Amino acid sequence: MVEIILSHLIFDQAYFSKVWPYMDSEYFESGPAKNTFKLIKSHVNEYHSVPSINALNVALENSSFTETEYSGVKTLISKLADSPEDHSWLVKETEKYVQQRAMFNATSKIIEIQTNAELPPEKRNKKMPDVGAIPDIMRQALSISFDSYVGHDWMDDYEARWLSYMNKARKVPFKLRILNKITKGGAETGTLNVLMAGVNVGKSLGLCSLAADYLQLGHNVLYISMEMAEEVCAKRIDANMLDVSLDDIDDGHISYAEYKGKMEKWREKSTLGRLIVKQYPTGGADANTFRSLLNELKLKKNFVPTIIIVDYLGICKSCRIRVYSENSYTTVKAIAEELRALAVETETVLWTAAQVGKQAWDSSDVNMSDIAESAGLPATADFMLAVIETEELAAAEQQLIKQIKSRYGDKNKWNKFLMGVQKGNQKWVEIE
Amino acid sequence: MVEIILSHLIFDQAYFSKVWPYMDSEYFESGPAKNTFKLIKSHVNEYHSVPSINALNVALENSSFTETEYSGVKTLISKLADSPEDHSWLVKETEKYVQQRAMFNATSKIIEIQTNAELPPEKRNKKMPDVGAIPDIMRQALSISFDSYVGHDWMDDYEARWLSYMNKARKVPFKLRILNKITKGGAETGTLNVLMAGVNVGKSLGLCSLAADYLQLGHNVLYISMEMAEEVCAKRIDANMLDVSLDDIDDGHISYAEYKGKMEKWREKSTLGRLIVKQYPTGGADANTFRSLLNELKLKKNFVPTIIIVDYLGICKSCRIRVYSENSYTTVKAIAEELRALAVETETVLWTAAQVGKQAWDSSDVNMSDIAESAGLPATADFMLAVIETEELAAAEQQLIKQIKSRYGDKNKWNKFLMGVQKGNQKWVEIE
Amino acid sequence: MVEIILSHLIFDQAYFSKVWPYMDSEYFESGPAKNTFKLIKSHVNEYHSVPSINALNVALENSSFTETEYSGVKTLISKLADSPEDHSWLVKETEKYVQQRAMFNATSKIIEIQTNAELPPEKRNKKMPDVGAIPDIMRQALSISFDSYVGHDWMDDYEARWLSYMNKARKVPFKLRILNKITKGGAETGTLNVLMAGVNVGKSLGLCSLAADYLQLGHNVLYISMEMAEEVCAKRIDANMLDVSLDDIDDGHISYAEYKGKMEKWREKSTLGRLIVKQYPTGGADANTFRSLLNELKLKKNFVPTIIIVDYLGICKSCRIRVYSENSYTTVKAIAEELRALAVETETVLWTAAQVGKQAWDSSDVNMSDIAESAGLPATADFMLAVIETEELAAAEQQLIKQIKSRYGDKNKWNKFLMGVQKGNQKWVEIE
Amino acid sequence: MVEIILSHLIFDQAYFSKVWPYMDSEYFESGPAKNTFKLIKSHVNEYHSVPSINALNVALENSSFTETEYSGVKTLISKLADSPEDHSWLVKETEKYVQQRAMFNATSKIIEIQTNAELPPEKRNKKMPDVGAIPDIMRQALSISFDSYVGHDWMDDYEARWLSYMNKARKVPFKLRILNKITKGGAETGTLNVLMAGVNVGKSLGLCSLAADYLQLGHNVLYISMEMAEEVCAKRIDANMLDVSLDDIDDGHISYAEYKGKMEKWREKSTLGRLIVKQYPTGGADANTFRSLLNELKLKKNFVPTIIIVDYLGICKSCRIRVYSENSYTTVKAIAEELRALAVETETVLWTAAQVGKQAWDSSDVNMSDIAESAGLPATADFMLAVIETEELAAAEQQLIKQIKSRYGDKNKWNKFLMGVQKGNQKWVEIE
Amino acid sequence: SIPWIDNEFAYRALAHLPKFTQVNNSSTFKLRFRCPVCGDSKTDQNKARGWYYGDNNEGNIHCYNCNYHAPIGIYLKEFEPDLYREYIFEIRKEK
DNA sequence: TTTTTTTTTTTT
DNA sequence: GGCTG
Ligand SMILES: Nc1ncnc2c1ncn2[C@@H]1O[C@H](COP(=O)(O)OP(=O)(O)OP(O)(O)=S)[C@@H](O)[C@H]1O
Ligand SMILES: Nc1ncnc2c1ncn2[C@@H]1O[C@H](COP(=O)(O)OP(=O)(O)OP(O)(O)=S)[C@@H](O)[C@H]1O
Ligand SMILES: Nc1ncnc2c1ncn2[C@@H]1O[C@H](COP(=O)(O)OP(=O)(O)OP(O)(O)=S)[C@@H](O)[C@H]1O
Ligand SMILES: [Mg+2]
Ligand SMILES: [Mg+2]
Ligand SMILES: [Mg+2]
Repeated sequence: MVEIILSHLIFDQAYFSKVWPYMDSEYFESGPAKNTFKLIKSHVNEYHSVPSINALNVALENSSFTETEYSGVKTLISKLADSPEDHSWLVKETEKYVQQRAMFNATSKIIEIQTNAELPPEKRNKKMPDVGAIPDIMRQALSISFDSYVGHDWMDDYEARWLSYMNKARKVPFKLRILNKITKGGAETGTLNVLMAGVNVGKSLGLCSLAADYLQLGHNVLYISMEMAEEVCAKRIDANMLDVSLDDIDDGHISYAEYKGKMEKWREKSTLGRLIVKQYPTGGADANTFRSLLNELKLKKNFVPTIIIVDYLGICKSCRIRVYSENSYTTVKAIAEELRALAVETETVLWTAAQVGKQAWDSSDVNMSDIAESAGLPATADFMLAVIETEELAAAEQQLIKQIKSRYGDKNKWNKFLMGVQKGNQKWVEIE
Repeated sequence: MVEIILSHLIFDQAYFSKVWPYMDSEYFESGPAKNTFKLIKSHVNEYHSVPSINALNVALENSSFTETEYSGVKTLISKLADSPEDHSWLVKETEKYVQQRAMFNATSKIIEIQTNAELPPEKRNKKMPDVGAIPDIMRQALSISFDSYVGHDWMDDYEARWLSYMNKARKVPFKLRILNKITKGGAETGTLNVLMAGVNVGKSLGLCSLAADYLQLGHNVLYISMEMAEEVCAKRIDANMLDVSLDDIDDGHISYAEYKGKMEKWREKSTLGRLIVKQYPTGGADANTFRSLLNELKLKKNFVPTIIIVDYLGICKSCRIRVYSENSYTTVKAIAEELRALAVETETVLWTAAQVGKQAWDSSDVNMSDIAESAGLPATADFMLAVIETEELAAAEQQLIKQIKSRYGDKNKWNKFLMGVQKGNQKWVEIE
Repeated sequence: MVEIILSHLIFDQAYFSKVWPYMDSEYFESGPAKNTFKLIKSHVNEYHSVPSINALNVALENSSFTETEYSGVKTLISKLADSPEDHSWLVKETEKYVQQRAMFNATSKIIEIQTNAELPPEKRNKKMPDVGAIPDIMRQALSISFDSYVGHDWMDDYEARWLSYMNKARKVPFKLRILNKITKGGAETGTLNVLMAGVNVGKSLGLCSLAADYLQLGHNVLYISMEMAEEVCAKRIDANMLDVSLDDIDDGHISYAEYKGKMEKWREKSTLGRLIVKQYPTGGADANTFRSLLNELKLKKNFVPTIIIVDYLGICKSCRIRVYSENSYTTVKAIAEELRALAVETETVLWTAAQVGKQAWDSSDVNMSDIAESAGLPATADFMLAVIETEELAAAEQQLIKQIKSRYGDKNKWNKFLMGVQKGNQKWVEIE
Repeated sequence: MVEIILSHLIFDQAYFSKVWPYMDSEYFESGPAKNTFKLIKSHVNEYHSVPSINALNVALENSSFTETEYSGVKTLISKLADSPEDHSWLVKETEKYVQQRAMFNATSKIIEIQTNAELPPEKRNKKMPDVGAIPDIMRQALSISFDSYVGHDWMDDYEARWLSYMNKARKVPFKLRILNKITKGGAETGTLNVLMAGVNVGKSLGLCSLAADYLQLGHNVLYISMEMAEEVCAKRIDANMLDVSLDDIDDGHISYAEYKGKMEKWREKSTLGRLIVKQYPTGGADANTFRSLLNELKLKKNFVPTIIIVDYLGICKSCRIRVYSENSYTTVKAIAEELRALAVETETVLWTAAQVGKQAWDSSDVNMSDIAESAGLPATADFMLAVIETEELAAAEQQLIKQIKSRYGDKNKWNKFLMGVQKGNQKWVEIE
Repeated sequence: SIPWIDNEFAYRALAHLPKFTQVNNSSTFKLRFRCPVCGDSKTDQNKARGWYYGDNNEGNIHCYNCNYHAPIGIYLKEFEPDLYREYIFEIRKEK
């Protein structure tokens, strides 16, 4: 792709500003390509700017080449157009081309070194290095990546870092004062947050409560159900928002008039957002399905979700690993990594649930080691809270939430706090 | 019209947004078209953008297929050119083409399955699906219409949601009052309910009692026994319905006149469904087997069940995992998930039994952690009830049913109640 | 000179005793030479003696060779003769020939590796080392010599032992006196130091504390963070050095004036180094990328580090194994070897932080049978510490270090000591 | 091979006396070889001595052979040389040749028997054995071995066994009178011997003392260390051999002159062995790595040890266990079995040490029941010496040696004895 | 393996097969024959896609029509048992 | 070579 | 008119 590289060197300043630092005559060819690049390099050295086609042709006329090389250079120069290709693909492809040409040159160099070594000392050339220089030669040709950014400096960039301290746009408040207190301003965008507990303890209850709280704050919430139906989860959201009950909905205690009135009153609010509930069969979805779902949602409706709730990571299906290719520690961690990558790509707060092994299903406390699936999930996670319910707690309708992995704030400042879980309304209530 | 599809995938952003989510590699050809689409798909997966002609040529040069394939792809790429078109004709024509190709691939796979199953065993080229899933594949060939359902909106779609609360066609009431009270109207269609008792405590007596109670309430019941004969289960049902002890049948204390009179008296009652008992060898039936049984029941016997009962899920075979490949956890979780998928597919109340661990036997209390073969079964089950029998309870002709996983209501309320199991009549009676 | 080598292996004894343990079948061409050497090696393995001409002609007849191979071997055996020469030119000539053959084999292997790498996925060979493994192979071939050291020979290697007694390696001192006590003056230059710990217990806290301590001693520190943003690591460093809590920075308790004043006060001190934080995506950086970063730091910023710090070993790329090719143990061991090679090449103290297994989490004591990803890390590492802040050390604002593998001194002298971890300032204080 | 066999029958004595009883005419051929062997056998029968070439030619001249037979025998006789092959290879190869020929003859005979069996009963040979004799005939073909040594035959090897009891062929002395007294002449080859150290006793002091004592007696000692480097172990060896205190070397009191003088004084003595110290990482050396180390030492260093001393049994890793627990019973039992198997298969005295039980630590008396390794070490250990160091013994520079398991002799003969431990020179001296 | 006895035995076994041709150059031994397993091409009666290659370590038969590929010993064991008996016996005769 | 479920067993 | 692994 030498023609593309030369064309975007001449006709693109952004490409020239990221590739010219790392470019040599040895990288291109031994024929017209090398001569064209040599003309470009000579012109940029004599005059610190990217040459044009007319200037390049004038320089070619000034420079001296044999007939074949002159014809080759003229033909190659004739073949240059703007062709506005993508910048990311262009830089990746030119990095690959540079790496492969450098590897080829290094292999030829070490082969020449080996051939010269076998020659008698009188015949051998003293310019070529000894065989002991073979490894590092092959190593400097493996460190030619395109990266001009060196990183922070802590003394030359403290002003920029202080300005970054004032960028709180990543934070998303919780609508619960205790959660904001323990997260130092709520959850952050592009993070994998997990709410783990035992079986039939209220994981989906907590997920729906978070969805309702984010909906009442004006966010766009995408609830992805993996076990329940769309109407069942929407019933829990209705119980949270309208605040009547779960049984009263199914027992007819709510007259249509009241339901319509409450729904229209919530519609009148300008602080309300949008909630979309999507159901998938067990073991049939991941970020690859989630990305297509995101694109379809954005196309069909003006819906770009700020919060993405996954009913359970375990029920989800990994992208690369098959359904039962490897064990739990791998594919579960792979799904966790894929979900975190999706969240950081979409810049959205990702919430999911996790199961706890049978050892802590009836215990007053649960630790991080009590994760039913892979322990890599409490490595990709950022705010892994835990829900613990006992008989005394269920008597007071107060689930205990223990801070298990706290990346935002101090995990041990408020380690265990009581919530006011109302199971009929599918709502978490703060305790004061 | 593969050339047009590829050209408008390249030179049309609007076309790519709708058709891409659905385009697949098996819809074009076995030659240049498939290779070009694979190049485009790889570029999209690597850069999340539509490749240009230059990018396609670069990827073509960095490809390993032979000279014929290279020439075909080069010609096809050179022939790609944008044309003045209209979004509608292209989307409809692409939908027609994709549907036709899906049907063609489906019928080719159907022919392959038929010609593979008609081969001597141990030479049938395993990993090929059996004839049983011949129609289902065709059902997948018809569910491709460029109309993916984005999901359910909480505020936009709430009239349809409200027209699902007083419908109540999802719930199937029990006959015992306590079970209706704890489940708030009975079990729901498309669910998986489980009984955990142990060994020789109940757990098939309870299933037979449920089958009899549903049969009395005008229901079509399909009992599936993986560990007992069709006549033993029918004998249990006879003892339940006719109020004659199993000992009386064994000892011949009931005459043919009384048996005939009771059977005819039950037959003449309008409030009575049809119960059908089917027996499979242990480990020789799966979800696909049950679907085949459902189809042959609908056709041959015009029998459409709603209360499908499986004696033990642990005794069934997974329809996806090879036997004895994965451990008990994964296999049992997969079996339970497949059974729940079958239940939601045919919209029936699915009832099953599950063993407890050896440590729970002869214990006054059984916890959810005492589940025998998998911890995933409680996670993938709508309702579970634990049957506990001690010496004192046995002497009182009673059993303690504990609500272990209650997805239809709050399990803390009415967690433990005493049923009046009568083991002679294979019947559950209340104490209220 | 294969014929001479075989002739003097058969007909000479001192030559056989000197050169046999280093000869290999790969050093001979695939013609008669390799087959003859195979016969000789099989005879030596079966009878522990040098075969004669009759023995080999018997072995040739009792062999599964084609007509061409049989004729070639017979001709080569016939051509063998005992040419009288000197047993000082033969040994050196054989060593030269073996070195040349090893270099030739390494060159062919790296050419095959480069050819394999350029192949597209799903067609390329697996278990074949990637491009980044090329220099290491070339380092092995140059190490071939007829001199081998297997173990330390008393009374034969005692000058070197006396040198080891009298001489001590240079040490880069810590700022914590306890680490100097347990390391006899600090850590050496070409070392790989690991600080294992559980999830969310202070892996990055300890590494940032070490980075701050080294920065206050005038070292150039490079912090390669594979999980956290550059601003986050630099904020940890600021909290360590400016004596301001992370809560104060996030809440805005400190003003820009105080921050600037403290930064300038630190700048005016002559005993300060340069700390540069570089962030890479998870799995996106390897040893070669680190070498490229070092090259650009030296060229564009005049920066040569000494205390290179990698946030997490388990996230970095293998650089020797293709992604998702081998198991976790092999990949992590390869990463450790690559990082130690980089540290030796750059003469930089390299510090990292691996993750312990789920068992070691919340465990009051840990050992070498607790490393999650790979148990081969201690073998590759030069100093390994642990963090045991499980249940009550957090309440007391303390920690614990196990000293799992200490090559600088003796691990069973100060094996367990208490560290005063302060999480607000992200530092370690001593209990003394 | 027949030419070699005949040549070394004519021109050798040990080969003749070894292979003549197992030599038959039917083993050679039906042509020149058979005739030559018949001549040899006739000459040896008429004159009980090996014939010479001239005598063989005279016998051939005075023999009844045709022209072709005469030519073949003459050529074969002229083709026999007195070349010197090694005896072991010659015997093994002629045994293989004889076995192959016997098997071929037996197979041909049974085929001929079967062919004769399928013939008219009136028409068959009477001399041919019946079909029922086929299994016996093949047995006579399989019962052909130049030398029969399957195990130890009582009443058939009593003279060789007595030479073992008088020559003490298995015992290896200790250089300590008390240890020789309780072992009836020292430890035995192919044995595993362990030392049990109570609280306050080092495990490597006793092992280094034993290694030094064996070194002074002329034995090749291989010391494999786990928790220590080669230099440290060799420094302990130097302390014991050169009489220099261990701390004096580190302080620098002993100069290079005295060190070199003592080392050369030891080297002058011809009663000194070789000590090879090899270091392995903790848990990175199973008893299969030791086999590779022995193979490398034999091939490269020509060092075949008679004593192998492993620094610590617990630090080692069990083979075929795939696990390395810090202190687990199953691993210790497997490690002991593997090390004893290595000792048996290498005919070497193997030494190791373990820690006694905590109760054994507190109690001066140590019971086999009071051992950290219970039923695992006092089951695979030929000798288990127990070392007790109390306050009173330490004040007197002594350690109480107790005999906990003695396969060699009676355990209760001399169970308790006081040993003069010097912790500075790492030495054991006797007590009068 | 023993190549020349495989060439000798294979020839007789493939001699019965029609369209039998001895493709023997100066350094190779090959036998062309109609495949007995599938009858070779049904449309073309004159095609001989069955081949025997005896120049390797083991003389192997390969069919280019029905993709049959086997050693000469398995071919003799499955199709010519009377020839298979002497074939495995003559091995001991020369070895 | 690790990882995770379940079971069964045994040792301390 | 040949071609395999
Ligand atoms: N024929 C019978 N007559 C009287 N009582 C019976 C009879 N069969 C079973 N029972 C009683 O019913 C109880 C439970 O029976 P089941 O339902 O078969 O138990 P089970 O749990 O299904 O057995 P498994 O181990 O799950 S196959 C037994 O403990 C007996 O007391
Ligand atoms: N229809 C209902 N009416 C009242 N309470 C209910 C109802 N359904 C569930 N609950 C309560 O909700 C609690 C836990 O709710 P769930 O969301 O089912 O917990 P979860 O099982 O972790 O979430 P899942 O498995 O993803 S549905 C149960 O213990 C019940 O007390
Ligand atoms: N913003 C913060 N303010 C106060 N304490 C914090 C803050 N962030 C983290 N911590 C504490 O720092 C501890 C150690 O965190 P880390 O340095 O990230 O350890 P870690 O091993 O790197 O965690 P990983 O990388 O997710 S396994 C946590 O357990 C918290 O208690
Ligand atoms: Mg649940
Ligand atoms: Mg049953
Ligand atoms: Mg970290």
